[PDB]
Amino acid sequence: DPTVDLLQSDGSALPNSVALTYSPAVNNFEAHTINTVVHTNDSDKGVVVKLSADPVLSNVLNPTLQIPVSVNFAGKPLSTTGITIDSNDLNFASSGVNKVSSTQKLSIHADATRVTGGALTAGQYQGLVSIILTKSTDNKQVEKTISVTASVDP
Repeated sequence: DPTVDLLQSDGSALPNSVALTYSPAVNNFEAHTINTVVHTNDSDKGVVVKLSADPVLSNVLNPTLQIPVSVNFAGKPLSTTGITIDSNDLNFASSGVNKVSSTQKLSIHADATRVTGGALTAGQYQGLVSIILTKSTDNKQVEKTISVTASVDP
């Protein structure tokens, strides 16, 4: 049983899969935004949020061909270095014996203007976004895995 969790704003589990939408006019992907809430067993503590790895989407036929992914949470960019979101900025409301934050935006941003390992090729790209959350001052990690897919039009 985790001390903290990240759920959708309706109380459902975070999606474990996201398919991004391509926009041919700009040769890039739309941002994908998920409305979320933080659950905690201590409303005096904040949360530390990071990625377990730099997320990238690899072309399924040539995984050397890679599209970098950016992830923002609560209006802050995430990286492999943890950031702390103070309890005051989460606006925790009492839900039974535990506490739930106001709605926080989680956004996934594949940037096809910065493809590496070759040029922008049509077809399918895949990668994982792996988000790690801990309560401030605690070490117990909760990991959210999101399998991301994205097709470039051609």
